[PDB]
Amino acid sequence: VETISFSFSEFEPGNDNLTLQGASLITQSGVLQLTKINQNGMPAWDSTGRTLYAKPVHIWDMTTGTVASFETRFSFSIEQPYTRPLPADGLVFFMGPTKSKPAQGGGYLGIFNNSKQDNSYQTLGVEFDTFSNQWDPPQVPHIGIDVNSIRSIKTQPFQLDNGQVANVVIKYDASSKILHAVLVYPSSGAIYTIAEIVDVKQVLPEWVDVGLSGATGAQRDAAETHDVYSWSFQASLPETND
Ligand SMILES: CC(=O)N[C@@H]1[C@@H](O)[C@@H](O)[C@@H](CO)O[C@@H]1O
Ligand SMILES: [Ca+2]
Ligand SMILES: [Mn+2]
Repeated sequence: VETISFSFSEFEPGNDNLTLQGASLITQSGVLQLTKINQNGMPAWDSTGRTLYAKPVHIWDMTTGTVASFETRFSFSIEQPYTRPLPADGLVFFMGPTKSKPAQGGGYLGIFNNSKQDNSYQTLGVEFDTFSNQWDPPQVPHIGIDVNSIRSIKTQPFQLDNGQVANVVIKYDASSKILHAVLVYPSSGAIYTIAEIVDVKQVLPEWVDVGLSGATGAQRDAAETHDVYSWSFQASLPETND
């Protein structure tokens, strides 16, 4: 079994295991700020930032035909300091081609370029969407499972506990092809669950980059924070299949 795992209970500036792109920054207090916060202490609009694990992950093998099972857990907080103008845009856990650079920001969350369904994206994502775009359901925020498109194959509305820490668990079972995700707000005790069938061998390339991406809106003050406090990941790929 080919395995890879990492766990950050806190983030350290200078850690070479993480690749920061765009506006993402690790504070001295150990917090990963995906999108920029201005010197005045308020979130900046038109900001896009991503953080990738510095090593690619072997998710499936064409020779043996095996597929990896994986699990990721992370804690984040989104604080929307204003109710108007409408806050945007959200954050997303994603897996895609290696050596990837930020895509379009705003409603595309830094991982897509348009709202089309396109096999070539070869991207899988679990989002936490705060702004309702034309391709979105009316309810926000919502959790969504994105397969080669910003238009989710399935969504689950959730209530934001403003500025509070949320715990997320995303697990993929290769045998059943079920991607199941859970979001919990310890502060209120709220629990949300969502699941869908995803055949990763049909969606992702054999080796992928794993990361987190966040973005604020394209209109002035259409923003919020996208802070991550901890992140762990583990993938197990059976080397053979007899
Ligand atoms: C397509 C696109 O990125 N749209 C963005 C949307 O996501 C949101 O950020 C909004 C802020 O009011 O600005 C634009 O409409
Ligand atoms: Ca959206
Ligand atoms: Mn959405």
